[PDB]
Amino acid sequence: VSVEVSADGVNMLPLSTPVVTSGLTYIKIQLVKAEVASAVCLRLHRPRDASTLGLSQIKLLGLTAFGTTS
Amino acid sequence: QHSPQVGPTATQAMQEFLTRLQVHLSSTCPQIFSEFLLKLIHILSTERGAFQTGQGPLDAQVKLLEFTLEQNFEVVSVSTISAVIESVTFLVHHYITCSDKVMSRSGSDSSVGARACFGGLMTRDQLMFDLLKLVNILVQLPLSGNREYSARSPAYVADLVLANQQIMSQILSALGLCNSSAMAMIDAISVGDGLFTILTTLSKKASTVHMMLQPILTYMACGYMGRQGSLATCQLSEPLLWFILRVLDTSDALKAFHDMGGVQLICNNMVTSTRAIVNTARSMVSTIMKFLDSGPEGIHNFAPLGTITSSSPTAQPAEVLLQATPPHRRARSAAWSYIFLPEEAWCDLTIHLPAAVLLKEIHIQPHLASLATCPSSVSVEVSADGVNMLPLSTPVVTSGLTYIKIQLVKAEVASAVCLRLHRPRDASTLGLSQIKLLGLTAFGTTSSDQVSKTSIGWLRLLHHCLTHISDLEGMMASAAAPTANLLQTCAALLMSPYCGMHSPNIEVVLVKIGLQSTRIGLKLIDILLRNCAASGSDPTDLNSPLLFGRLNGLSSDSTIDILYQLGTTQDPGTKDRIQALLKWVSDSARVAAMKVEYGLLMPSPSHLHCVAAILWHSYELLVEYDLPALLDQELFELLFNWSMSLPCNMVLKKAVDSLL
Amino acid sequence: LIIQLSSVPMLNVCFNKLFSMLQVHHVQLESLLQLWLTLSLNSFLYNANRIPVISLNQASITSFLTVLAWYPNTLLRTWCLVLHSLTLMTNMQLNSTQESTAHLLVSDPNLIHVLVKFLSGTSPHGTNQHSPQVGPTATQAMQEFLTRLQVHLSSTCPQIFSEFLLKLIHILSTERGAFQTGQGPLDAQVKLLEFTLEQNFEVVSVSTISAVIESVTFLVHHYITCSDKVMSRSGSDSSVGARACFGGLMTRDQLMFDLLKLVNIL
Amino acid sequence: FTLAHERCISVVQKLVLFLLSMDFTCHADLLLFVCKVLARIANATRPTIHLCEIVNEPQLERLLLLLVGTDFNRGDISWGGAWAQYSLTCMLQDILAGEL
Repeated sequence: VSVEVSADGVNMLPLSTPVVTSGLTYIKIQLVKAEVASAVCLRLHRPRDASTLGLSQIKLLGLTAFGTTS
Repeated sequence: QHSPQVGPTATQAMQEFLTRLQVHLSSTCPQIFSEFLLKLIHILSTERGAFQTGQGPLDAQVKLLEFTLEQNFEVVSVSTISAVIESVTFLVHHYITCSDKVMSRSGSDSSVGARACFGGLMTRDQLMFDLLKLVNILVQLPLSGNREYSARSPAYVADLVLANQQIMSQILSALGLCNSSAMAMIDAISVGDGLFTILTTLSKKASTVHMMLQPILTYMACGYMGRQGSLATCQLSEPLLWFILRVLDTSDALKAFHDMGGVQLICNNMVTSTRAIVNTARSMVSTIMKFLDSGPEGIHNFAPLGTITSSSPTAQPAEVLLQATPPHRRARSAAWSYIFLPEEAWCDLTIHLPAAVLLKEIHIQPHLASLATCPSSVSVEVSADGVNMLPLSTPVVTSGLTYIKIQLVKAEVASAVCLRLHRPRDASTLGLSQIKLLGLTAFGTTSSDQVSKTSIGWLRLLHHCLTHISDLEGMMASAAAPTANLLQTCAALLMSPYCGMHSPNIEVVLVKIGLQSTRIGLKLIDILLRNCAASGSDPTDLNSPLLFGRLNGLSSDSTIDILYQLGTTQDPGTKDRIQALLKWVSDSARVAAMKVEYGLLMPSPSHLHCVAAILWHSYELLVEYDLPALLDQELFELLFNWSMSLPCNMVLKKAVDSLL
Repeated sequence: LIIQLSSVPMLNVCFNKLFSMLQVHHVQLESLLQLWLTLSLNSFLYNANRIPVISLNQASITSFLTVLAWYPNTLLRTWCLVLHSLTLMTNMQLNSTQESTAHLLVSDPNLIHVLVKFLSGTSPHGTNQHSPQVGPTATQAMQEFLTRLQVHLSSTCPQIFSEFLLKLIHILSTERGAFQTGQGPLDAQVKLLEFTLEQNFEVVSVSTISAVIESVTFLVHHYITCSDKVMSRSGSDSSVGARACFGGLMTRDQLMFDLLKLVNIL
Repeated sequence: FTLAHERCISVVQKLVLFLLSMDFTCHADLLLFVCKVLARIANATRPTIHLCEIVNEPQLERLLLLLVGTDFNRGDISWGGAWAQYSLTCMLQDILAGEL
């Protein structure tokens, strides 16, 4: 998986090198330095053996400037 | 854990940067950009570089080479080109030479290996193939007047490359290690194809046949890595032989090859190499072992006959993993399970076989119902005697694989196998379904390139030299006959199981050489009839040829054809040949009155019938010598006595009576 | 009732010739080592306490190390055979006042090159995928080799062995070394460091110590400074990060921690 | 069942001399049995035969070069195949073990 983050919403910059996620039952990427983001791009690589991708859910966690969410 | 790649965005950014640089510099001075790019490639590919150690992002490097392949090099220097060629040649030779003995890939993968040629009748090997394509483009550049810059009699960089001994030696050695399968039954996809294309271009731009021919002769004149000595001969393969045959396709090339003394070189090489090889085909012993009905893709599963065990005292018994019939694909429980302690990293399973087996493949099938329990990596160890176990290679990564298959490039004699399984990435239990070991046996019902393995390539080269162009043929014959033990070696190669070339070509070679003189004809008659062993061969030397191991006077259709060709060809010396044949017949008849040499003690009936046919068809035609004068009455008396003394109704009597 | 001689003298002569033929490429190293081991251990495992039946010369060992130093590429099986061969050669005697075989091996500059090549390089990198590790067997072989070396040199001159270990660590940890770029097998390196941690450094030099300290400090500072912005683990991993202290109220950071423990001892 | 030492030395010497003189006109399957018979005969005699009695110095060197030499073995290609290599190694090991 390769993760890219865009703050304005048009120009996206990769965050790091791809993360190896073979044989994992749950994928969780944490940022050491929280980043102001308005769009997120996920690039998924072809599986080693099969030829189809299957997914269940995606969650993005963060905080706001004001409001009930800190 | 991160991949050794960079992602689709950075690669495209780098490509855009290079494209902008090229576009801006094109109208002003593209030679500077080309020099910069070549220097970058040279630094990357040099010793202790990124390419040699496999360090950086592979996709970016492949994109760099792809971009480089469409550039223009019309003014670049000549030292840079030579340095790049040397570095790339050394790197590719190193890559081809040292490759792993273990191959493993997904079921989806279908790309052929590196050492496979003539397949058409991401990955690191693609990087090597692109580097060879770059070399092929570079080697065609015309040179300027002072031969210091590439130009915008036309010289070429190929002439500079041909004069470098190390480069040519490395290229030829690398090509000699490849192999082909389609050509066995008689454009570029792999790296061997790239080497073939480079050599073909070098031949096409040589500007003089001597320049191309000299490195080939130097390579054929030395052994392994340039070593000298007796019984040392150069490695030869199928694509290399194909290239050499393509080089000698013209009359001028063959004449120059003869002038340089290559025709003696190949004959000497054949004679020496036959001495240092044992035939690996089957013989009487295998047949007799088959007759005893038993003994100590065609491969068989030996796992069900072995015993499985583990070093963990608290492990579930695993004898079910050896069953031949696989479990159901939709089973809800794994056939075998293992629980890992928090401080444990590896588990081991050992399979013992009742007898030694030539192992080729290992199959492991995980529990498909839940792939989170697939082992993270596997390490394989093999023992031949059964106690000392030696690892085979580095562990193989097997995460997210539905089927594990390990193939050995070199089949190994094994009697015990150890499998070390690594802890899964996420789960904490191991689940397995089946294990299979595939191989072959020395004997029994389960016991089921030729140029590289035998000494037949030199014979094919000699046949090509003799029969390609009929005008020069006689010349070649005159250079081949004086070599020692050549006829004996050719005859020995004639009466063996098919090892890479058909009998008619060997017959043609033997007939063509045996007719260029008269002494050679008598020597060939003696070889075929009364003695076929080496000349001046004492077993006390350990280096002279020793062609034992074959009975004298064995008759086959090829031998009959050769004898008929020799007997009934109208030329000077035919009278001597007929004299020798009749002398052999007389000696065989005389030795029958024994109430010592083999062959004389057993005249083959078909040979006698061939002699009778020769006499009949020679008398029917007209000859320049007196045939009736040769047939004395004493021979008639001997033949009649031999026929009378022999029991009725057998083939020998019929042959003698046909002669009568 | 006749008297019959022994075959070991002529076997010794033949094997010395064979080892002398290596440099000019007349024999193959892997086959030679395998045959050597099989015939020598006929007195049935690779136990590190067995004296070889066949014995070699000083020149044979020198030629062996010289060939190993420049050898183009070695597979894992070749390295295992090499390590077992060296372990047996340590027990061998050069008598038939010379030094011991261990003393000859240690004071040779080529041993450093051989060990660095083993610990900083992988198998040939083809189109297949292999782990950057070496397995449980090669690591054990290397540990046994080092243990035999230490045991033989302890009573004579342990300072030479300690100097050898410190120089090897310094070369590994220097700029453009294996540790700096994370190249070789991690488990073998961790085993080497955890073996080094129990040594005695009584009479070693002082330039070697200073060089080792400088190299390790620079490497650890570089490692702490430049760390990735993205962190990702399995659901089972629980170890804390590098920049976390007072947690008390395999992995590369374990290699760094062991290097720091070495500096603390020094 | 007892084998006398004096009579078998000539047979073993001729067998090993036969081993050293095989070329392309001989086949490996015969070699696999020759090696086994030689080892069994050597171990059968009560004062078992030693390797120094069987071979000569150049003969022993050639025998070892058959297994490790680079003019007979070419990378992945062996002398007479893996079975021949295995048989030669087993024969040498059995003779040496018999002596000691």
